[PDB]
Amino acid sequence: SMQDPIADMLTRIRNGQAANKAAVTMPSSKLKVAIANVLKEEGFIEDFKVEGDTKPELELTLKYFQGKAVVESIQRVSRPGLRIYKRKDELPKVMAGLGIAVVSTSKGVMTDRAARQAGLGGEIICYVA
Amino acid sequence: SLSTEATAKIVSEFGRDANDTGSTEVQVALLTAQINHLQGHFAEHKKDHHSRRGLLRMVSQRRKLLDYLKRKDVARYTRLIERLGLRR
RNA sequence: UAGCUAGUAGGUGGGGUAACGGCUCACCUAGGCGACGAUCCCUAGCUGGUCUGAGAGGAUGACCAGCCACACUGGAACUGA
RNA sequence: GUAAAGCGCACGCAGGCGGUUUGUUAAGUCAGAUGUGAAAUCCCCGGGCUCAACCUGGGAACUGCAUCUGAUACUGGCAAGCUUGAGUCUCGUAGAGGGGGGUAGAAUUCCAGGUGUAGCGGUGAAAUGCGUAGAGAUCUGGAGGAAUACCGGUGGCGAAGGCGGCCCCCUGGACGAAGACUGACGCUCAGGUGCGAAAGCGUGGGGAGCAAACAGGAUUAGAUACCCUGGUAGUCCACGCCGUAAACGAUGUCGACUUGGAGGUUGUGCCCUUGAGGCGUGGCUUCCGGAGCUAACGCGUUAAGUCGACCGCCUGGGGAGUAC
RNA sequence: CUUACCACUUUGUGAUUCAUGACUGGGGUGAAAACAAGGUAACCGUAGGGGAACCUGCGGUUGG
Repeated sequence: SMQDPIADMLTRIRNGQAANKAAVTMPSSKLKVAIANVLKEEGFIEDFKVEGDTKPELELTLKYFQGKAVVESIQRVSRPGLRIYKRKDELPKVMAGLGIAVVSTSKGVMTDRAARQAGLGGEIICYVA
Repeated sequence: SLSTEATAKIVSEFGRDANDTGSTEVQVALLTAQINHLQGHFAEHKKDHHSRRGLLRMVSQRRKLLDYLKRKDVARYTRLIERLGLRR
């Protein structure tokens, strides 16, 4: 948003999930698209799609097992005000491995399992669960 | 309060073309004209305080625009602060 | 405790030192430090460690080991690696 | 919010934080390496003391620091943009927004006269104070100050304090419609700066009513009760000071997102091209209530929900917002 | 023998404390009716009167 557009996107996701909304939209960034890739390849959302050229818009599609949203929590971790960086041996297990941490590694934005595999840490973007 | 004709003259005389209303030179010239005239206003009455507040907004916004110029392009900034007489 | 500082900060020469150095001196320049806490006041040997705590932390620095400092108090040197 | 705790309100420097896309760098970050991280201690596996404590071997650990090599997502830098934030423009609307300048009446008291003579006056009760010397009221003109009854409001404007007769001059901000322009120019802000009810102060005035003080009467258990009767500061104006309020929504500022229903006020688009209209669409604003939140009360798209940036503040009651 | 520096020392002038001192400051000690409808809501700032704690003026609040 005004200062933290990535907590904006997570706030939109969890607000739209608690509102039982089918799809949320927000102004796109390339890192918004990166985290969206991580989520939709982890099965936390259905899909996304960025439309627009001068004003792209990221179209996340939320996902409900029945009447309950797939995401319970999604919390911003590193924010402007605390940046969080972890070495690969101290990357966080989110809900005992049942939920992901999306980290920003120097080989891109990946999940936490992927990062501790590839032996490189980085900036902890959020906890999804 | 400043007349439409005067704004047109200033937009011309500091604008890079006609109807470049929004560049920093145009913005600063309008703000400085308004500062001068209002300083005319508050000389006679010193005990108008609700209007003087709008004048502090004018002064503050004009300092912010001049700082943006200085940071962005020093050359146009230094041409302006005397080509309009500022930073006295 | 909000300003502090005239070897004060720097520079050139002398000198001095085992050695670099405002260390010292003569001249020159007029700086330097400070709200990222100078200055001033108060308290205090420092560490490995110890205790406590799930941890993060808190509290400590007896014994043992390492470093500092002191030797009635204040000065000073000599001798000597 | 009410338990302690949002500064009375702004503006604003430092500072903190910073939309988007490339490029670059490689500072943060991450990775590898290397060097160092004394021994003891702690921990693991053993060994010796008859066991244990204790001693001891090897290890691990020392979560750090530096250096080199590499990575480049992110943060920073540097460069170049972009246009969504922010602003400039063009045109209109509403408004107790403010400063000035005169302006008029209602009421207001005395005088200027007559009209009139036993009253005017008030409380728990008189009384004190007026009056028969003509007292009240009447109309008549004056004097002078205060404040602007209806409209008026569930209204409005303002950062807050707060702003209400009419009209002019100067002036501030807000909002709406399309369009153009700039091109992150932003947000928040310790310190700082400024505004800031009432009382008060100081300096000059003004003083129609009122009214702390003070002055008569009676109080009451005694009265310096209460009261009534006068009444001065003050109230009003100019300038300076004060800088405080339950300065309150007891709710910091800014942004984003999240079901509804009922209104009010002010724009504006489409279509009734009748004035409203019917359908939109903004801004402000009052009230219900959903999820959520809350100790509960409640709040609830103007959040006390869900978040992010920055600031202020709290840490049992009293002592005490007191002493120094 | 004599310069330069200097510890200490003496003086003055300063700051800073320590004690005690009348006093403080009088804390005293001893002596000269109504429970938000209820002798007059609950408060906030300010100014007055007085042994005060109260009352009154002026503005403000609902936490009546």
